[PDB]
Amino acid sequence: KIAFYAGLKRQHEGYEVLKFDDVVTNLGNHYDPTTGKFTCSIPGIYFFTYHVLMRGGDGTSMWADLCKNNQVRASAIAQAADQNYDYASNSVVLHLEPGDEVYIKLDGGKAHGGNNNKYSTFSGFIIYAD
Amino acid sequence: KIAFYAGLKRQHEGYEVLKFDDVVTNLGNHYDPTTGKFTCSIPGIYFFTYHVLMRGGDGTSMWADLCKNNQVRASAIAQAADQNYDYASNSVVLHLEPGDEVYIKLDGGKAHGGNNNKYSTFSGFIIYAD
Amino acid sequence: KIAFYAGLKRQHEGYEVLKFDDVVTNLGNHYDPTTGKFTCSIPGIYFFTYHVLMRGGDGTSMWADLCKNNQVRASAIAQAADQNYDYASNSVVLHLEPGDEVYIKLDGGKAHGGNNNKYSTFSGFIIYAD
Ligand SMILES: [Mg+2]
Ligand SMILES: [Mg+2]
Ligand SMILES: [Mg+2]
Ligand SMILES: [Mg+2]
Ligand SMILES: [Mg+2]
Ligand SMILES: [Mg+2]
Repeated sequence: KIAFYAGLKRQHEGYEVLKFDDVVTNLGNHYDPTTGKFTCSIPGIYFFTYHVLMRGGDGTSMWADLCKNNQVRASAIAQAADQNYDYASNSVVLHLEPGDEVYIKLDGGKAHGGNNNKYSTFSGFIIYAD
Repeated sequence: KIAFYAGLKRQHEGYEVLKFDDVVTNLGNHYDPTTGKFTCSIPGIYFFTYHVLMRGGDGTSMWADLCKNNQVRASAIAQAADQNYDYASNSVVLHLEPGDEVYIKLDGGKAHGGNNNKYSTFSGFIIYAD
Repeated sequence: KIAFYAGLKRQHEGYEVLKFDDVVTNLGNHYDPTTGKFTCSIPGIYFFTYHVLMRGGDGTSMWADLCKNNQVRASAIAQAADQNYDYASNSVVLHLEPGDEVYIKLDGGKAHGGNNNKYSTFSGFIIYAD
């Protein structure tokens, strides 16, 4: 039984791994909020999805990419006019081998997160085990 | 076999439970469009997701939160400039006990729904049964 | 084991089937990038989701609808002000019979896709087999 769901707590900005520190669900404890990464324990097929809230008045361009280790497997850009919020979101279905790390990276832009209201999220679960 | 998928039909606005009355899928009949709520029958792990379309020229701020009973478990805000649409969307993975209610609440803002075209949606399914 | 995940490569615009030609995952080879369609082989319950990136400065209105054969089962509209990107996204849970085709159609608007960076995506998997 492998499944997790976490949210973002503070304001996030610049190139970095988005660490979702508000962990709601984490069967098997495979998501590490100190790294922001999901580690594959069982070879198989996995679904992942993320929703990242962006602040307006921020230059204006926020990138949030789902990575499998060092490879971009999904991308999203958020960007809005006068003073406004928007979402950079995407979903994947990937095959993973034990040790593979899955996580969201922030490239530039202002990402909003709340103490415990989960406007920005990261979740996933295994669909098939090999 | 627990899974549902419903859409929104009319214009929705103000604080209220978003009742998705255009039900496409509803295995086990656990989603009630007269309440807009999904009721857990089987203890286990559940995935939920929602996409809510917002109208522009509307003041401009629409909140749509997924709730498990009286608790906010996911949030989204939509908001756009001159005359424009956008989405408040999010996804969760939650553990539920029999009786738990899962649903979307609208906080302020103009939510669009169509008679039978499903621009605004609510869906979910059980991943693991305890 | 039925699951797929594909992205969009070039710029897409006008009424047409969105062919996601950057296929990452495709168990059972049921997604055809030459048609852009997923063909049901096994009667059962299926989850689908799509994220379509739209360019700003484009008139400004992009529609992307998930279709089951010739029927609209989900809709999304993207639309943004000065020079800006946004997403038309939605998710479904549907019952399918062998032969049913599931795919995204583009109605008007500028859809962005990248050679191999997957800003615009299409994915899905079977939840229950009948
Ligand atoms: Mg990228
Ligand atoms: Mg809230
Ligand atoms: Mg926008
Ligand atoms: Mg948006
Ligand atoms: Mg979305
Ligand atoms: Mg339509």
